[PDB]
Order: sequence, then C-alpha cells, then structure tokens
Amino acid sequence: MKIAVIGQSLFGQEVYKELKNEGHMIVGVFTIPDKDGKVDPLAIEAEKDGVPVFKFPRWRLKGKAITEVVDQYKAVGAELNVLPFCSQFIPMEVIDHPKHGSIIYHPSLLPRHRGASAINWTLIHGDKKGGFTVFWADDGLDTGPILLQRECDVEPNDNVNSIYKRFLFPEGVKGMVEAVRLIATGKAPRIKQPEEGATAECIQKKENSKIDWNQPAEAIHNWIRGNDRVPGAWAEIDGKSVSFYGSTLLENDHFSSNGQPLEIPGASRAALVTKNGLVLFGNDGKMLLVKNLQFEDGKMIPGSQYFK
Ligand SMILES: Nc1nc(O)c2cc(CN(C=O)c3ccc(C(=O)N[C@@H](CCC(=O)O)C(=O)O)cc3)ccc2n1
Repeated sequence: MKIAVIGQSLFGQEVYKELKNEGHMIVGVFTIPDKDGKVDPLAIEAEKDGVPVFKFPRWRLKGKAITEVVDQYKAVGAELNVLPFCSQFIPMEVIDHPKHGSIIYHPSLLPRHRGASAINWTLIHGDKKGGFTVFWADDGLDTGPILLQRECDVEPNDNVNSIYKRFLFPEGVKGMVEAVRLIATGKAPRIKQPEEGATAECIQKKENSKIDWNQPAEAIHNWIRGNDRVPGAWAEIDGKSVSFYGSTLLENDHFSSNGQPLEIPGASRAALVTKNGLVLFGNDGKMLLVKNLQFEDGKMIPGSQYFK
C-alpha cells in the first residue's frame, strides 16, 4: 500500500526499510532537520532509495497547523501514516487524511505510561513487565485504540538501553511491520484502551533526572537505571554535576567499608569508592553499586577510579 513514514532515528529507518522490503510504496518520509551536522538515519536511507524526503521544522504553533506543512504532506497521497518514533505531536488534519488513518509505535503497555519517556518510567517505577503497543492515532496523547501489543520481562538490572536493544527495538520493528500487514489484509483490530491502569508521566530531561537521595536503595537503583543512558541520572558532588550509570543492588556482606568515603550532599550517608564501583546508600540503610560516573564535558570513568 502507499505509506508516509513520519519519525526518525535508527528505529524509523529500520521500519522504513522493512516496509519497503515488503513491497509497500513509501510515498514520503517526514523527519527532523539535520542537527545541523548529521542527517537523520531515516532521510539518508530514503534518499538513497529515491523517496521524497521532508525536513519540516514543526507543524503546530498558535494552537494550529499550517497549510504549507499540511499541503506538502497531502500531496504524496499516503494511504497509511506510520509513526515509528515521532519526536513531536502531529495535527489531526495530517493524522486523519489517509484512508487508513495513522498508526503509532509506543514503547509501553498502554494504557500504562502514556508520554514520551515511557521506557524511562517503566524502569523508574520498577515494573516487572514492559513492552510496546501499536495503536491508532487519535487527538489525545497516546490514548488511541490498540492494534497490537507485545510484552516482555523487565530484568532487575535493565537500563533504558538494554531493554530497548534486547526487545523494544527489534520486536518493535516486527510489530510495526505486522500491524501494516494486518491493515493491508483488512483484518487489523481497534481495541479501545481500558480505563483501568492508565497512567501518564512527564518527559525525562537532564534537569528533572536529578537524583532524589531520600528514597530507599531500590528506588534509587530504579531511578538510575531508568535514566541510563539518557538523560542520565545525576547529583552534585564537590561542586560538580556528576552522572551515574550502571546500577545494581548490593546485598552482602557488610560491605565492605573498605572503600574511601565520598561525601555527597543530601545523601543519607557518605558513599564508598570501592574496587568494584561507587557504593551508595538509600534512606533505608540498604546499598546499591554504581559502575560508571561522568562529569559535564567528560568521558565515562569507572566509579572505582573517582580518586585517581
Ligand atoms: N495526534 C497524535 N497523537 C498521539 O498520541 C501521538 C503520539 C506520538 C508519540 N509520543 C508518545 O508519547 C509523543 C512524542 C512526543 C510528543 C511531544 O509533544 N514532543 C515535543 C514536545 C512538544 C512539541 O514541541 O511538540 C518534543 O519534541 O519534546 C508527544 C507525544 C507522536 C505523535 C502523536 N500524534
């Protein structure tokens, strides 16, 4: 069928590539402008194929969509919009245009974790299960009827990158391709999202990924892994903003109080720099271990190396 792909990143590129390989006519790719150095992976693959690339800035403003952004979109004659990873909200004029409407990839088990940082919040809340949903776009934020959903176990030490790479990305691509196949064969469903279990959270950025030390250790571990790698959980240490990556919970033994103490303002008590990383304490007397640290405009350093 005729498809407009609206989105970005490696994920949008892989979905584009698979749909093209399945015989679909990609009539247009609508993506972010270069930054301004690198061209987005999706525009690169599209032009390599001879497919109309668009780099619109934003569609909405003053409560409204333009006509110059709408009209260039409508020209390509899409029968379905596919929104693999779309960094912004798209006007209903665009969303409702094609005969089949629009489908969106969302890396959570909707109606849980509506919002743009769903993977982060899945881990921050310490959910045992996670996954993704392909849903039909409506005017609300991640509220549209479900086409399909796929589920996975969240591992205790999963960070954003590991669950994404293990499951959300590769299976998300297959889910998007399957959704289109169900649509093309005329069998795709529209399951209204249940009321029960709905949540929505804010988008995670550097500023609001600051660590709140007054929480039990498990909560701090979840907060850290839930913001690892991006935006990167952080705290003030000795005047510097320091980011924390690679958290695990640390049980036994003592332990080991053989590190060099490291004072962290607001921490329930001083941290310990050990050969295996930075031991941190929650407000419940329990411990977590952080493998890697990072300063502003700096490389990753092992927590074990803080004092050298
Ligand atoms: N009509 C419609 N409906 C949805 O549910 C959409 C979901 C998504 C995917 N998404 C899931 O949370 C999402 C991603 C980003 C945004 C967003 O508002 N992004 C801006 C913030 C505001 C803006 O500039 O638009 C940004 O780049 O940070 C909203 C929703 C994308 C487009 C959608 N369009």
